[PDB]
Amino acid sequence: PSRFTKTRKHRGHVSAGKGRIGKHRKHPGGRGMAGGQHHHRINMDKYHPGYFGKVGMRYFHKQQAHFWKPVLNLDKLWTLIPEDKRDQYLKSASKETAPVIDTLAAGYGKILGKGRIPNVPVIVKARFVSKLAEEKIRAAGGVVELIA
Amino acid sequence: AISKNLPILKNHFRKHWQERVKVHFDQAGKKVSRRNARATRAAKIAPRPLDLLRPVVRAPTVKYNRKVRAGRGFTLAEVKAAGLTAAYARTIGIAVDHRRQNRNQEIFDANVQRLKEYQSKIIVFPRNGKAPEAEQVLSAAATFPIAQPATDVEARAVQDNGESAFRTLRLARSEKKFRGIREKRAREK
RNA sequence: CUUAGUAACGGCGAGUGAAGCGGCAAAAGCUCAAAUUUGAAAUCUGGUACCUUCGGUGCCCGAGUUGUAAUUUGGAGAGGGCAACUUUGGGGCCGUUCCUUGUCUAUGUUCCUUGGAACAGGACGUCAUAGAGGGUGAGAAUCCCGUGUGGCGAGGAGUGCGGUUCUUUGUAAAGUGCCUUCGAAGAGUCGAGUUGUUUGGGAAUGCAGCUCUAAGUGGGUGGUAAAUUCCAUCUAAAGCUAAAUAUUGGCGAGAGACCGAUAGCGAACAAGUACAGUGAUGGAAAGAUGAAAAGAACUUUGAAAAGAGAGUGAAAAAGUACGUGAAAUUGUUGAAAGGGAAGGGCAUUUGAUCAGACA
RNA sequence: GGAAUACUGCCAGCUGGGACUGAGGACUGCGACGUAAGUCAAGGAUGCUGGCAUAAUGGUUAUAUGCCGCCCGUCUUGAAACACGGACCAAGGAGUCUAACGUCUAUGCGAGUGUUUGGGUGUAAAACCCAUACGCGUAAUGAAAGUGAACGUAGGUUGGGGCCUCGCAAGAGGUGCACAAUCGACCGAUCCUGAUGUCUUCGGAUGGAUUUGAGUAAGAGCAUAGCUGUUGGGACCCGAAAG
RNA sequence: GUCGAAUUUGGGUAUAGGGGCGAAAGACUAAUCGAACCAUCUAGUAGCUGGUUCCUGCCGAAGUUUCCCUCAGGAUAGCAG
RNA sequence: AAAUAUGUAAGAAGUCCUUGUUACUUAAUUGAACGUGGACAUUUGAAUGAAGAGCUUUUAGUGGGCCAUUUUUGGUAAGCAGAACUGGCGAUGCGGGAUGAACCGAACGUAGAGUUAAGGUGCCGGAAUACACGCUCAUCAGACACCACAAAAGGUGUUAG
RNA sequence: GCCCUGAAAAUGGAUGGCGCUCAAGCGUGUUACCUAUACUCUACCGUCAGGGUUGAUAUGAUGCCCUGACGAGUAGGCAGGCGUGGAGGUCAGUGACGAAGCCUAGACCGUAAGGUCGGGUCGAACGGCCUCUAGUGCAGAUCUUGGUGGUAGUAGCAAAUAUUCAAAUGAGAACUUUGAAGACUGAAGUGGGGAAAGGUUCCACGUCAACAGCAGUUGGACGUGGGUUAGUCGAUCCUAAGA
RNA sequence: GUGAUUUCUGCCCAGUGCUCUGAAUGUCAAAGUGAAGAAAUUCAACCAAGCGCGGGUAAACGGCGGAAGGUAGCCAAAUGCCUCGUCAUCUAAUUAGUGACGCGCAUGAAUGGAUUAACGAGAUUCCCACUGUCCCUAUCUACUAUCUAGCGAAACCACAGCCAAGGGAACGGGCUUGGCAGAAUCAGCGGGGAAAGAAGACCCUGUUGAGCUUGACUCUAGUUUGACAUUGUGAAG
RNA sequence: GAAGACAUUGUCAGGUGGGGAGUUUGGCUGGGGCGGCACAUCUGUUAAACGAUAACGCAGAUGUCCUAAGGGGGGCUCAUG
RNA sequence: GUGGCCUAUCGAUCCUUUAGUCCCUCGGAAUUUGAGGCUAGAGGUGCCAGAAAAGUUACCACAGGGAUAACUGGCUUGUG
RNA sequence: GCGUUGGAUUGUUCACCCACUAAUAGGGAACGUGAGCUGGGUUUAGACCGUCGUGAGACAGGUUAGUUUUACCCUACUGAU
Ligand SMILES: [Cl-]
Ligand SMILES: [Cl-]
Ligand SMILES: [Cl-]
Ligand SMILES: [Cl-]
Ligand SMILES: [Cl-]
Ligand SMILES: [Cl-]
Ligand SMILES: [Cl-]
Ligand SMILES: [Cl-]
Ligand SMILES: [Cl-]
Ligand SMILES: [Cl-]
Ligand SMILES: [Mg+2]
Ligand SMILES: [Mg+2]
Ligand SMILES: [Mg+2]
Ligand SMILES: [Mg+2]
Ligand SMILES: [Mg+2]
Ligand SMILES: [Mg+2]
Ligand SMILES: [Mg+2]
Ligand SMILES: [Mg+2]
Ligand SMILES: [Mg+2]
Ligand SMILES: [Mg+2]
Ligand SMILES: [Mg+2]
Ligand SMILES: [Mg+2]
Ligand SMILES: [Mg+2]
Ligand SMILES: [Mg+2]
Ligand SMILES: [Mg+2]
Ligand SMILES: [Mg+2]
Ligand SMILES: [Mg+2]
Ligand SMILES: [Mg+2]
Ligand SMILES: [Mg+2]
Ligand SMILES: [Mg+2]
Ligand SMILES: [Mg+2]
Ligand SMILES: [Mg+2]
Ligand SMILES: [Mg+2]
Ligand SMILES: [Mg+2]
Ligand SMILES: [Mg+2]
Ligand SMILES: [Mg+2]
Ligand SMILES: [Mg+2]
Ligand SMILES: [Mg+2]
Ligand SMILES: [Mg+2]
Ligand SMILES: [Mg+2]
Ligand SMILES: [Mg+2]
Ligand SMILES: [Mg+2]
Ligand SMILES: [Mg+2]
Ligand SMILES: [Mg+2]
Ligand SMILES: [Mg+2]
Ligand SMILES: [Mg+2]
Ligand SMILES: [Mg+2]
Ligand SMILES: [Mg+2]
Ligand SMILES: [Mg+2]
Ligand SMILES: [Mg+2]
Ligand SMILES: [Mg+2]
Ligand SMILES: [Mg+2]
Ligand SMILES: [Mg+2]
Ligand SMILES: [Mg+2]
Ligand SMILES: [Mg+2]
Ligand SMILES: [Mg+2]
Ligand SMILES: [Mg+2]
Ligand SMILES: [Mg+2]
Ligand SMILES: [Mg+2]
Ligand SMILES: [Mg+2]
Ligand SMILES: [Mg+2]
Ligand SMILES: [Mg+2]
Ligand SMILES: [Mg+2]
Ligand SMILES: [Mg+2]
Ligand SMILES: [Mg+2]
Ligand SMILES: [Mg+2]
Ligand SMILES: [Mg+2]
Ligand SMILES: [Mg+2]
Ligand SMILES: [Mg+2]
Ligand SMILES: [Mg+2]
Ligand SMILES: [Mg+2]
Ligand SMILES: [Mg+2]
Ligand SMILES: [Mg+2]
Ligand SMILES: [Mg+2]
Ligand SMILES: [Mg+2]
Ligand SMILES: [Mg+2]
Ligand SMILES: [Mg+2]
Ligand SMILES: [Mg+2]
Ligand SMILES: [Mg+2]
Ligand SMILES: [Mg+2]
Ligand SMILES: [Mg+2]
Ligand SMILES: [Mg+2]
Ligand SMILES: [Mg+2]
Ligand SMILES: [Mg+2]
Ligand SMILES: [Mg+2]
Ligand SMILES: [Mg+2]
Ligand SMILES: [Mg+2]
Ligand SMILES: [Mg+2]
Ligand SMILES: [Mg+2]
Ligand SMILES: [Mg+2]
Ligand SMILES: [Mg+2]
Ligand SMILES: [Mg+2]
Ligand SMILES: [Mg+2]
Ligand SMILES: [Mg+2]
Ligand SMILES: [Mg+2]
Ligand SMILES: [Mg+2]
Ligand SMILES: [Mg+2]
Ligand SMILES: [Mg+2]
Ligand SMILES: [Mg+2]
Ligand SMILES: [Mg+2]
Repeated sequence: PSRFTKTRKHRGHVSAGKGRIGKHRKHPGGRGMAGGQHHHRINMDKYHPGYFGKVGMRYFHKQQAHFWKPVLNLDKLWTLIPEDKRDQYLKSASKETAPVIDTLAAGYGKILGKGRIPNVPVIVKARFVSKLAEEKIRAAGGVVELIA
Repeated sequence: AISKNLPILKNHFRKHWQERVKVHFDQAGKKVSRRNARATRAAKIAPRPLDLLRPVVRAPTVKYNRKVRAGRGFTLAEVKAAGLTAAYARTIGIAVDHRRQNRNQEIFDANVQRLKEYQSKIIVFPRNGKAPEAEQVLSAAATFPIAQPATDVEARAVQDNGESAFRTLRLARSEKKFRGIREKRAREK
């Protein structure tokens, strides 16, 4: 709202806060990103290193859908089971009663192993898995099934 | 023009953009117009359901292929397996698409079942014109919804053969990468 | 809506910048060319006579075989053979749907005070699916028009369809099974080189000029040029088609935390007017007496304009130089000061003027 | 030889005259004088008395007298300037809105968060209700192919508010979140080592390196609103010679 | 000054803006000419000049460093809230 | 070889006694670095002070300066040009220097009383035509820092040496 | 040492002025006295800091109260407030028995932005408080539009030889009409007709507010009417440069 | 291009242009042709005009010293710096004028040299006549100004209007210290108001322009040259 | 009648092209210009005994040179008288 | 001993090119050319933190500048 | 105190001569004095010459032609009520 701005406070003060000497002119120093290598170099070399130049190799006609692969860590693996059913599976850790978790149906592509899971067998279906993630799942008595 | 530690901005407003500003003041008005248009169309088309039956198809691309959605129309093969012709199917409230093909038995069987259930749940008034007055159902999608097919049972026995899933993925990448060079060396010998 | 200020383009500087998928609104499909009707141009403009006149029938010329109809458009489909059942078409009238219109459908002007005027204040009532809005001598649900809810008419469009009724269309038309033989599909065009332009399109995205100019298990595309081998996907060089979309113009409506006569459109007014320019063009200013002219009879002074009285009105401190009537600036009257400016600050004298408490 | 006086200094020695001030508003404190009761100049004025009760005091205003006072605004090291604008008055007259953002603050919910593209509904541009997606966040690092975060009470050490034990207290010991410094461990990149096994060139286990990253190490974000700041826009307002 | 001619002049007609016309002055082309007038692009851009509208309270500067076709301007560090 | 300026130190993150780790180092349990345990409390290691100390984010204006004392370069010199440290003006009124951006004194909320600063006390003008010892007579006397100027050389003018 | 010579500039002139001679001059010493927004004490305003106090039965714990210190300021920053158009809520607010506006060397409150009251004028709407919102505050921009001054009854109303007497008319005559007189244009005219251009200015009657830079009874002014007659004059036809 | 007549127009083709029935094996585009490669492609040969080379050309641009070195003429000339050059003449006295002189800063031959009767609102010097130009002012006429009746603007204006000195943005109407200072006014007057008229046309600055010029940078209409198409038919070397 | 697959016309390629178009034509600086470089650097001094410190201050220098004139070791001692 | 006894002797992005690694990519799947990336140098900006750039205006224009020259005045007085 | 001149050439300040004279002294007042004049010079635009430049053009070199506006206000001064 206008009634709380400093423009109201500047009424009757001549310079409106812009100073008498320097004044408020149109475009001192240029417009936009002008002079990025000549008179604005210091502000570009710091706060923005890497701006000028090219590095990698081009890729014509990129499609982001080819690179879709959301990651899920082991410490959040049990959140894919409904809360009402988590407790019974945890207390009944045994074979032939191992819950099946289909991570692809939850919108995940690759399973990473970061945290620690309870010592409960579980059948985990995923498209991709890291080496460490598979070892921890097998250490708890579970198995990993590859799907497509 | 460049000062302080601020992100680089790219605001594309160097053309005569103010001449091409569109504000949707009629957002509420168009909603009333669409609702009025749907109401008057339903009264015009008798007890017809205002929409055509649609098949279930698999979405393309690896990102979205885990889901099924509604397609444009049933294929000629699907219509024929249901026991009627394409021309009669169009006049009865069924969408027909001639350019879609059947290559998956699961999709083909499901769409055949949809057509059979649709025929058993509709009444076709005779051309004589007696026209018994039946209540109009405004939607066929709600009457015949689309459900994601079942994938696996809730719980199952653990079956580990001693192999490594990570090792299997690594070997699959290696075989594809060196298939061309291995064939050339074998052929040259 | 998102993808996305992303892939990419760019003195790779300044800057620029799409598309596939996903959700949603709206949904609708199709037809020519290329085939011998060949046991019968089966097609059509026009003229003329009559008739049920957005047309029909008879007859006569003409067009047309250098190809007019029927039949078939790639999803197919066609020529033969076999066995089967399933389904009608074209008009009247009465209603309905829509639009353009007319008419009907509640309740106080009852008392007191102020006022020129009651539509104000106070008291006592009524209606309400009507206390939106406007008018009437000041703030009116109940005085008037309307408003709300319903009823009753009049004139057309469109065949969308709800009932009835007159015509059998027709040895007509369409759909479906199986066998066999076939299955015509668009050229100075695709494509290629080069030049110019353009695009996010980068050994070249589209477009155009010139040169070259194809094929039929072919051809195009698959975002890095090329040779070789595969795969995937469509079918160009011919055509039609509602809705979802756009709209500072036109016509008909409803609105606003918009402007309130130097504002708002240039224009609230005989405004694109008066006026200027040879011309193209340029382009103003300007709203308010009162409820009602009741717009001042008559007398008197003056050549007259007018003045002074009288009168009208609630008010001439409303008189067609008219509501309210600020400032700059001016006249008269009253008070005060003033020896080459005036004005100001602190303090008190003098003059004028004034509030507070008399508890 | 014995005094006096001057000069300088000290007294919790006494006493006269004058001026300005009276803040506070029951009691509470420290003391003094007293055998006692009590009193007092002891944490801020009371007592007595007169005149007038209105323009008398006082306010306002005009004028007179003493002293003082150069024209405002603006650029500038420096303006009363022989620097520029301003004869006078009325009305109008200049940091705005928008897209995308930084810091900070308030609010809702929270490993999630965002109902309003759209649908439902309505007393109809309001209010109320809702599915699926999508955005951002929850994983980083490489040009890329790609790989992907626990030896351990999610580590050790130093400093740490608060809490716990003992203690009259002072202190001592225990535990120590946030945060600060440092040494390690883990993930990606780079440079090396090259095990069991082999489509004999594939595979890359294990152990290292004054190298490197906008990382991990019991999550903090998403949405709305506000001041301030940034960029593109006519962009605080008025102004070129041109094209 | 000139005044019977390269004379003066009416009307008709032709040449139009990077064009015309010029016994040539950059002269003239409707009081406009070293490139006319009119409308639009256009609120063209300006590191340059001018202006920038109420009160009180608290804090309170800089004309210096480095880089810039930088020297009437910016970025940067400092001083300030 | 000064004066003025200038680096570091004056304790708990310290000192001492004993002995644990290593792939570094040594002829060598030699050393180096980092630790376990024990002993030493705030006259705990000079003075004075400390409207508390430490830390983070964000952003305004400014980037023409000028003056005075001292140091100092160019120039005959300049109210000239250019540096060094500090204090000022700019951004600041108030008392004093008649007058003045910078000098002297002193920095400012509104008032009363008292006392002073720099500068003054014949009159203008508030305050001694005070006191005391001398010097000076100008036919162009003299009179108060910054400051608004005077020299070389002379006089049996007068005074002291 | 003091004084003197050395010692010459232009409007009249400056120990600040008057003036001062055992000074009111110069050097030096001792006292008294004068006065800054500085110092000391006190009151009051505000700011900052450290503290006290929820126990009902009385209203602001953003309240009340105790203690100490401090107060210059351009560019600039932040904070608390005043005023304006419009919007939601509320005061069952004010008003034709006078709302708003305007005038008022009349009164009161606030440091101030401002607020309140009385009197006069006036005639129909308007305000307090809690919140929302902005096209929200002017002395300046050779600012925009409109209005008005001083200058000032001033500059001026002086080219083209020149007017005078009487009567008539009229409220009014240097300027109208008639008569008389004196003059000028002097036939390349101040005469008599036309081409362009203007458009009723032509003529009569009525008539003077404005216009004819004095005047006006007059007029190319104002009001109301009247008036342009072609077989032979032109256009029309022809062709010129050209279109 | 030069600019009546008369008289005369010298030398230079190295440079820059212009031009040529001149020379050939320099430089050289696209298309075409050859080799290599699986192809994209690469390399090589050939190769138009122009350029280069050779000749011509000055009444083409221009030059004329210490490619040719200023010839005929002419001059302190509208061209000479030094310079008011030196001599003569003109005057009492001449930076003027004229006639001569010439190592001429820097004269010169159709970028025309020299000379010329007639003509000129052209630029200069002297002489006669003439005169208020002057010594040295005086007087007259008309219309103004002036006063009255009527009519009636504008420029300009921060506030205003007496000086001397001082200090000050280094030249005050205001400030400081002194001189002083008496209503209301009329005709004149040009000392001052750094008077008025215009955002300095000079100068500098700006990463502001425009007119004009040129082997500045980058292009272009036109034109020229080659290739392909339009484009067929018959014979020979 | 002339002329003839040549002219012409169309598309590319080379040359020519101030006739025309667009644009540019540094900075510091006792004004600017000319000159100079104090514009990127080095030694001594100005510089006021830490460090830092200006002027178109003073006296000079740099855009190179070297397979040794680089690295190690050994032996030896120079100018001058 | 990681060039010259010490104090100077020199150069970004884009592009090109070379060496190294023979590693990554050409996105329907392969082989071979070609192209594109990764790491380290060279080709240069001397206005040396690095635009690609000739004159003239006496026909002239605009924004400004007393930050800055051509008159007085003021300070200075070498010179006169 | 009082005077300090008349002329030839030059736009000239300056300078240089002739002559008279008691003498022909030097200066200031915004280098006194342009709403007092004049406009010869310098210093707009036209034109000629020399040298310089390829050229447009340059020349503190020579030559010729080239608009000099307003007072009625205040003060000062001169006179007048
Ligand atoms: Cl504020
Ligand atoms: Cl390309
Ligand atoms: Cl309208
Ligand atoms: Cl016009
Ligand atoms: Cl007084
Ligand atoms: Cl990687
Ligand atoms: Cl035209
Ligand atoms: Cl107040
Ligand atoms: Cl007189
Ligand atoms: Cl030149
Ligand atoms: Mg301020
Ligand atoms: Mg300003
Ligand atoms: Mg600025
Ligand atoms: Mg601005
Ligand atoms: Mg640069
Ligand atoms: Mg574009
Ligand atoms: Mg185009
Ligand atoms: Mg590219
Ligand atoms: Mg490519
Ligand atoms: Mg179409
Ligand atoms: Mg209007
Ligand atoms: Mg009325
Ligand atoms: Mg009234
Ligand atoms: Mg009125
Ligand atoms: Mg008034
Ligand atoms: Mg009194
Ligand atoms: Mg007074
Ligand atoms: Mg006085
Ligand atoms: Mg005074
Ligand atoms: Mg200045
Ligand atoms: Mg000022
Ligand atoms: Mg100015
Ligand atoms: Mg002015
Ligand atoms: Mg206003
Ligand atoms: Mg305003
Ligand atoms: Mg804003
Ligand atoms: Mg341009
Ligand atoms: Mg003629
Ligand atoms: Mg000319
Ligand atoms: Mg603007
Ligand atoms: Mg403009
Ligand atoms: Mg302060
Ligand atoms: Mg400036
Ligand atoms: Mg500046
Ligand atoms: Mg200076
Ligand atoms: Mg300043
Ligand atoms: Mg003094
Ligand atoms: Mg006294
Ligand atoms: Mg004395
Ligand atoms: Mg005081
Ligand atoms: Mg203070
Ligand atoms: Mg303050
Ligand atoms: Mg009232
Ligand atoms: Mg008044
Ligand atoms: Mg009314
Ligand atoms: Mg406004
Ligand atoms: Mg105003
Ligand atoms: Mg102002
Ligand atoms: Mg004005
Ligand atoms: Mg007159
Ligand atoms: Mg007069
Ligand atoms: Mg006259
Ligand atoms: Mg006359
Ligand atoms: Mg005559
Ligand atoms: Mg006569
Ligand atoms: Mg007439
Ligand atoms: Mg008149
Ligand atoms: Mg009259
Ligand atoms: Mg008339
Ligand atoms: Mg001749
Ligand atoms: Mg000569
Ligand atoms: Mg001669
Ligand atoms: Mg010749
Ligand atoms: Mg004076
Ligand atoms: Mg002076
Ligand atoms: Mg003045
Ligand atoms: Mg004075
Ligand atoms: Mg005085
Ligand atoms: Mg005069
Ligand atoms: Mg004057
Ligand atoms: Mg100017
Ligand atoms: Mg100008
Ligand atoms: Mg610059
Ligand atoms: Mg230009
Ligand atoms: Mg062609
Ligand atoms: Mg050009
Ligand atoms: Mg320069
Ligand atoms: Mg040092
Ligand atoms: Mg060596
Ligand atoms: Mg591909
Ligand atoms: Mg540089
Ligand atoms: Mg460059
Ligand atoms: Mg100056
Ligand atoms: Mg001398
Ligand atoms: Mg003079
Ligand atoms: Mg003059
Ligand atoms: Mg004068
Ligand atoms: Mg004058
Ligand atoms: Mg002249
Ligand atoms: Mg000239």
